[PDB]
Amino acid sequence: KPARKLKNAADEVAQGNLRQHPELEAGPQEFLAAGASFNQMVTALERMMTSQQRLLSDISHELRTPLTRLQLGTALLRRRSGESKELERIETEAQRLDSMINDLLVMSRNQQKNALVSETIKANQLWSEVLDNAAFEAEQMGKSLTVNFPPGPWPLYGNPNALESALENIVRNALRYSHTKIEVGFAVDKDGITITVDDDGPGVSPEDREQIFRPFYRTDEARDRESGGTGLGLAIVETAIQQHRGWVKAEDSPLGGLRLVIWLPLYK
Amino acid sequence: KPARKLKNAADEVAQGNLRQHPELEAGPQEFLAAGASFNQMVTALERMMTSQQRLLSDISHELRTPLTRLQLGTALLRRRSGESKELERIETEAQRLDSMINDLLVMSRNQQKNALVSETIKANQLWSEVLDNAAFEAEQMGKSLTVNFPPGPWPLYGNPNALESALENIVRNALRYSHTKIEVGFAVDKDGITITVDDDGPGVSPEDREQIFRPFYGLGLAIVETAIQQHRGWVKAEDSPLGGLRLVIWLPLYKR
Ligand SMILES: Nc1ncnc2c1ncn2[C@@H]1O[C@H](COP(=O)(O)OP(=O)(O)O)[C@@H](O)[C@H]1O
Repeated sequence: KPARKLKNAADEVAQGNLRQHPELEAGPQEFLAAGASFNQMVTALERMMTSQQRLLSDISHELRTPLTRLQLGTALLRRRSGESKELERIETEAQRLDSMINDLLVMSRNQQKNALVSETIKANQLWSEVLDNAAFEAEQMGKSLTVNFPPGPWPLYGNPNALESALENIVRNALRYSHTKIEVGFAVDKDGITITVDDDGPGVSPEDREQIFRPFYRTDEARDRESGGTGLGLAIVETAIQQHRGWVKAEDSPLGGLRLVIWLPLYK
Repeated sequence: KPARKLKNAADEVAQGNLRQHPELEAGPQEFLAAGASFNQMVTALERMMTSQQRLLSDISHELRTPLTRLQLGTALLRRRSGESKELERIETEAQRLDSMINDLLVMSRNQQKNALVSETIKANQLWSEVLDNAAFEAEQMGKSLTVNFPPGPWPLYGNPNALESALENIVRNALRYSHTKIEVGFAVDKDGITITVDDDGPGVSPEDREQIFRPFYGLGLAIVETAIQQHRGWVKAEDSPLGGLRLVIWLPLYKR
């Protein structure tokens, strides 16, 4: 009973759930000093991590504002002057920086703050829109999207825009790297929802698969492509799902490409 | 006792000691899975904190490159076209972002140098060198440095280069903005070390004192604040009795 409590609390903290376990302050006899020192440890760790994460959020917010004024200026150029070759350079770079700042803001919105404004939502209600937009996007690319099993009215608790973006990034990423087909499969049990996204694109090496959720990920074969953001997408996915008490895995797809697995616990 | 082992291990990690794997895997069969999962937690936390630091150390590098291509585009427009009003606007914002990125680059060079394994260090051993270099720098500026009370062999846990640079930045800043004198005073109790840096320079308004640790206003005191806060301490900016700015750093003591 007390060893089980401390093991589950250490395994929880190890996944990114830096929250107080009052359960360790009810421990019979002597595991109260160990449990109370453990919760003191959690508080100290949370205070230590939020400092660097805050610096990140502050830089993100300070960078955001002049870039918007810059984006306004370029829009006013396109007004006085026409379609120039230089504008095609400036607006391109402006958008690249824009996406980067926005993604930095998001990664400072997720893991950093406990200030998460959460609500109770149902899986189908949450991701149906994302799946429909992904289906349209697939149709436009001349690619096929098959939802092996759709999400049902399964209870979840957390930030809806965060989870919406978490699945949106996974499926859009699968849309990008795929050759012709993409597959999305939902699955539920007593404990939680498991979303599996497969693509028939080029496989990812077992070394790269382990470090794909890295903030700025040096991808071999996709650096040569240069057809995306900066690699913040998947790190956003990971931080967003981990703060939602879930997990993310990257495996080799039976379609031949990359398999992405998301797991989220059910609300009770 | 196994509860005492786990309590001392949790109290160690709480002080920033991830850089140690205690032997919680040698005793009763039940406390072995808890001990092994605890050490796995320590490794995961260490892996989580070095990744957060890597992110800040990479932002500068990632943002720099497209901004330079943007600055190239605008430069080519001043070449093919004249000096438009909109180009003046875009270039103003481009220079604002430019300076910010350059300062972030400076922050990732200082993080790349000071980036190490947090370890157990003694206050005097840590900052004596910084205080001596600051004394020489004061002498060269025709200014005076008085260490009211020196640091003693007081136990601390953390990155030595980080704390070295934190005090170095505070004292160098106080040397810059002072008129003639700077005072550094150390103080210890059972809980922690309190460093106070004063200068006879121009005072800082109570509004500005609250937003002095803001990132952009060549790293800034924001690094000082975040580095001391990650070292479980705190930083305060008050009005100095010398007439200038008083900077207070507090750091907790390490206990085995
Ligand atoms: N001792 C001081 N006396 C007066 N002004 C100070 C002092 N310390 C800091 N400041 C003010 O605080 C501002 C922010 O500090 P800082 O981040 O170190 O800026 P900087 O990049 O110029 O070194 C400085 O621009 C300066 O005007």
